[PDB]
Amino acid sequence: ASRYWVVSLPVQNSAASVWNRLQEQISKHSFDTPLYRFNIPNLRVGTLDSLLALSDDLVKSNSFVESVSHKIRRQIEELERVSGIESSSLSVDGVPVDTYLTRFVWDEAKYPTMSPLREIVDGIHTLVAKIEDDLKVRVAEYNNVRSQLNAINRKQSGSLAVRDLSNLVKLVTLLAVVPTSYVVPRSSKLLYEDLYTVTLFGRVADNFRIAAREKGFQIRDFEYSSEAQESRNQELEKLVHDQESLRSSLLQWCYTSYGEVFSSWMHFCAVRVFAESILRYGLPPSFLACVLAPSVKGEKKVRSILEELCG
Amino acid sequence: QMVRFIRQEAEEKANEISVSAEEEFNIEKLQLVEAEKKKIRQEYERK
Repeated sequence: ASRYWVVSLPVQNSAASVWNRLQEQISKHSFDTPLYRFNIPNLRVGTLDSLLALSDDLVKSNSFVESVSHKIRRQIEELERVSGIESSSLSVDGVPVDTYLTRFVWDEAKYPTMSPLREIVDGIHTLVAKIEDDLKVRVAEYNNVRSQLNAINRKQSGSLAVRDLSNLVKLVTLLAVVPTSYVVPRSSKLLYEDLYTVTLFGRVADNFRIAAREKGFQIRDFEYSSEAQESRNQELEKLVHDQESLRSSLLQWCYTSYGEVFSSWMHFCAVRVFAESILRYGLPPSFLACVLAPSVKGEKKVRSILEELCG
Repeated sequence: QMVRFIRQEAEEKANEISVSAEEEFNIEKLQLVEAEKKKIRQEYERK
């Protein structure tokens, strides 16, 4: 998927034409930059030591967000049936990417406490970790289903080395010798063709051994009753269908968890807005930056505008 | 041709089993006909 791409600028360091022009009427419209934002400050902010601790923990928060993003982009997509949750279905904080990135409403009481965010950030991180753990549980279930997939049906289709009971003829044994007269009633022909059958009888072992493995190429043994092979094939088909359903229904829940993780990442970006505001401005949360996924030219223009607060 | 030989084999097995049973039958009969001179020393000699 896409990693974090939010800009860093406090309320006092807006890069637009005006301080309040970051949301709209900025020069970014001329350059077609998709940047958009909306303020959503917390109830209160911590002290300078609390701000430094939050800045230190922001690295761990970003690492957790990256882990959640990698899990969502890998586990769902690899199943080839879980990527059906679009941006609207995976809307962050209930709003699509068009509106989720244009506001910080995820700072409401769902993941944080709408309060001093020094511990609310850690609580939201723990909630996102729980969501990622649920996604990992879904991925493990998908892996176990895939283990149920590629079942006994993966063997040969009968009259061969493996799963040859499905092509059995059901004193005689399953031989299916692929490329005789005696006292025994060797005048017989089994139905062991997926292969060929040969004259054999159990009354005298000479004809049976001659037909089975005595000369030429030795035949391959198989289960006498084809009912067991049919049951195994049916179980394999059922397991494959269950794995496909899990990749389509259980992995649909995984995609829903991925949308929840996107909401958690939106909340993390909302928290990081206040973190940057504290880092490069006063303690109270107030930011005028923007979050989007622009082109190289738009980012360069934004950096040229904001060079007054360059890194 | 060995289909009839299966009947012969079964008859031979049954004959062997019957011969063993008859051979043990004499011993079983003698187990009661004989040694009762000892058991009568407890069943009635006690009286």
